[PDB]
Amino acid sequence: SSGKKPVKVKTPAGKEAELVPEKVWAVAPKGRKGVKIGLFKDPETGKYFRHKLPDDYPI
DNA sequence: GTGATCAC
DNA sequence: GTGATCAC
Repeated sequence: SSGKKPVKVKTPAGKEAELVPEKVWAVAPKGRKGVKIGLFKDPETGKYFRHKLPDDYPI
């Protein structure tokens, strides 16, 4: 699904930013919690990167 | 090792 | 076809 709320992330360029992820999803093996991942675009570079989402971010 | 995703 | 994202 696509994100709605902004997320506090560290961009690849090394800066803190508040970005809305274009896609969010859960990545987890059987039996374990795994992690929530967002796909973000660095507005400074236009480069795409992934980053952990807060555990309560809605998928 | 195992899980999903997609820009490259 | 995979880098890179994390937690357990």
